[PDB]
Amino acid sequence: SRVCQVTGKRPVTGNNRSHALNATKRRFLPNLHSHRFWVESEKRFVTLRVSAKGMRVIDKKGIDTVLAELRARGEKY
Amino acid sequence: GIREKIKLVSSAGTGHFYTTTKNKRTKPEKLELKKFDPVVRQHVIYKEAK
Amino acid sequence: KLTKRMRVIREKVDATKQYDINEAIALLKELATAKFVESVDVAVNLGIDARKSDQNVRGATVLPHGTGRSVRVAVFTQGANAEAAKAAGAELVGMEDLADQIKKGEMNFDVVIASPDAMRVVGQLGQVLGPRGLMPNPKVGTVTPNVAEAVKNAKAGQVRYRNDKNGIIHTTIGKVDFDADKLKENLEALLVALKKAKPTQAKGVYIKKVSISTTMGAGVAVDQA
Amino acid sequence: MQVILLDKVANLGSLGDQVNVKAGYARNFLVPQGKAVPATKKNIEFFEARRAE
RNA sequence: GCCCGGAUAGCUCAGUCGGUAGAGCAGGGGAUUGAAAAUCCCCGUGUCCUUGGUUCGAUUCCGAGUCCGGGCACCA
RNA sequence: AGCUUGACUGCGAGCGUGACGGCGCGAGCAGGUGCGAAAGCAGGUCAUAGUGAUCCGGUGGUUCUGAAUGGAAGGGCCAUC
RNA sequence: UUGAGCCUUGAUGUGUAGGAUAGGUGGGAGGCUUUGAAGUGUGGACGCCAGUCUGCAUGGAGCCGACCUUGAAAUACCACCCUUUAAUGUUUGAUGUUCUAACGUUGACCCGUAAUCCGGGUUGCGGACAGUGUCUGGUGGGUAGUUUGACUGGGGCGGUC
RNA sequence: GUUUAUUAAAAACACAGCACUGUGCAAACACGAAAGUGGACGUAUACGGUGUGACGCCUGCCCGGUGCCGGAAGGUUAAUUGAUGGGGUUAGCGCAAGCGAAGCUCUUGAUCGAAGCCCCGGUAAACGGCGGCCGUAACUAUAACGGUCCUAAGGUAGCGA
RNA sequence: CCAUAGGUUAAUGAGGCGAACCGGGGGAACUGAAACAUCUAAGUACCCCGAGGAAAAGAAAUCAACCGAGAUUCCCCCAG
Repeated sequence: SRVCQVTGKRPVTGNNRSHALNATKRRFLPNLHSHRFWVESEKRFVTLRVSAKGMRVIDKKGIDTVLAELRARGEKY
Repeated sequence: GIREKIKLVSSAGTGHFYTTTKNKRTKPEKLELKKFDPVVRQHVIYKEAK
Repeated sequence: KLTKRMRVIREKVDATKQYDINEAIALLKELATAKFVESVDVAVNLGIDARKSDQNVRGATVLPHGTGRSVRVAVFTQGANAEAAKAAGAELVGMEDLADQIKKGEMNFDVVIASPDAMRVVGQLGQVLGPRGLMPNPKVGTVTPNVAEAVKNAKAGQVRYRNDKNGIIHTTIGKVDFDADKLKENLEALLVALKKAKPTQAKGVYIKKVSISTTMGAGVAVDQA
Repeated sequence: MQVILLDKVANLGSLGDQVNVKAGYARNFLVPQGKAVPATKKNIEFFEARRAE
């Protein structure tokens, strides 16, 4: 499933509001990108499919801080 | 059509103005006539013409 | 292109700097190294369309300290207006019937003034005054019944300003010998004038760029405001 | 981001300084190898001690 | 509604950073051949769409307007 | 033809015609004007067709309202597109 | 490396009368040259090869202005700028190449594992492209929701409102 | 041969063949939000779409419109970027009319900006078109032929109630 | 190489069913507007996930207006 393994973001439903205001169900597929992150405390390329914003969150907190939140909620990497 | 629509504005400090029409074809000159004004309550000059 | 006498004063001015009316008057006095009392000039790029009658900046202004130069005035009146023109201070006062004589050899003046009831005689053959900015016109303030006053203001230091068909305007505002403060009052006297002569349809910044300069000198950016 | 450098590196060499580098050059080659480190305020003071001491 | 371009002789059109506005088609005639063909040349019936501004001078350059051509904009 | 702007503004007893909406006529009254010496006349044109409801907006005027207060935005009213 | 704006710096303008390849408005009867000028002799260069500018240098101590003309007068000098054009720089963008550390790999190899999947690792080849997400313009009966009036000697056509 | 099982078995459809065109592999295309799979465990003598329909003689004229395949000076142009101008609020200054810094906010919308469209050059075994009015060949008639109608060109062969 | 992936064994728990109510992710049409697309139908029908005995919500960056009230939920007014 196209769901960020960090921010938890996932495809949200919406509507294609055209000029004439014609409702049309759609979706906002998150900008996920399988990136290979390296951990100095494990010496491994932990690949995680996260969105664009999901990566920045890993920059501030830290790849180690993010993974710590994964193993906490059952997330396996 | 053709005969455009104008509006004579009060030459006074008032914002009042009368509406009418004219012949821009052979009457391009600026129209001007003295009419009554409900604001100042006095016949003031009315110019402005398309 | 330029000479040392000119390259020396160029280093006294910052091309990329907008001096103030108070800092320009003092610096200008140092931009006149010529062997004669140079005159102060101020040009500005009016943000108007010179090719539109409803957007022409023309008129006259009286300097608070004159121009610092003699202005031989020549007025052409008729009737009693002849005496009022002479006793006014006019250098030369010729009648309407003797307007041709002036064209012969008696043509020595800086400005010409006339009366409305005498514009039909001077109007013609004005091919010698028109191209020389000496052709009297009710706009430049050189054509009015009170010629006695008009001439007095001119002799006092009144200068006329008219934007060219390009969008630029330049007029004298005195000499360089004048004190700093003195020049300031004169410069501002003109700046406030153009703003008063600004056309109603004029869009955008009326004052795009102002700069002062002498006879044998460079220009200096100055904030009109 | 800012981040501090550990190695020498090219146009930013100093063996220790804060330079505004794009998040692309840092989180991809600099840090993910051993030439830079995110200025989480906890490191700027850490390496700061190395300077004096 | 905004913007660019076009409107030139009777017709189809070329043209200029501001000034005697030309060509082709058609018609009359001429030249040339011994002659009929062809070919070439001469001859023009214009407020350069309309109203202003600058200029000694506007088909030109600028502003407004009309018709027309192209695109976009166009929720009482 | 001369002089000019009544093609003016606030009302209008009463009356005509329509299911209604709406439309039409109206002497006269108050204020302010034009013409004539004056008496008077003028609320467009001899009269009858020359037309576009509402909603949604723009512009000018009016402190009427102003979601805590003082303003403003917006809205309402009059004129108008 | 370069297309365009911007700012200084230098060029730059062949209606006609005419000493002559006059930009328009202004200041302006003198600045300029011994901080070494005209006038000759070359290079570079613009270009309607008409003519002119300039570094160097020879030389060495002048060159000018209403001039009588021109609608409009100075390479006599100096400003605010335009037309045209060139070179630094500045600013906003564009183009292509190189590199590798993301990313792609339905190349090879190893292990999980006597397994054509998959995952990890190694290596090679590409490479910040490709691809994808969001926004946006165009395209779009492939597809979907509907409209396509009423009077009317039945309706349609015509005509009408 | 196939087809409307159950009123049409036919000139319809299919057909080998031929032609145009797309496709360089992770192919085009198709089924799917994705993964994946089919196409093909194939590689241009392949495959998909379209058209025609053994064979024999042959397959003309026309590129304006509508499409497709390219190029391109200039013009217009989205998102985004947010230059100026105007307005609201208010410290202060005004004895009052009024104006009004900084900040904040509302509004107005230069500049940056690729395709696309137009324009230009081709393509008709692409969708289609291949007609009107006159003058003429010295018996009639007709028209080899010559203009025009500006819509692109205006019927070759053969055949023909 | 270390370290992991992986493999084996053991303990515990989970899986399913179920009338309604509840929270959340999905989310029409018919119909009405006497047509019809904005709108309405409706966040209803239905599909799917999870939990309890209630669920959900819940202890103010809420209202009020210069006087105060003081979590949430439910009912009656406010008010068609």
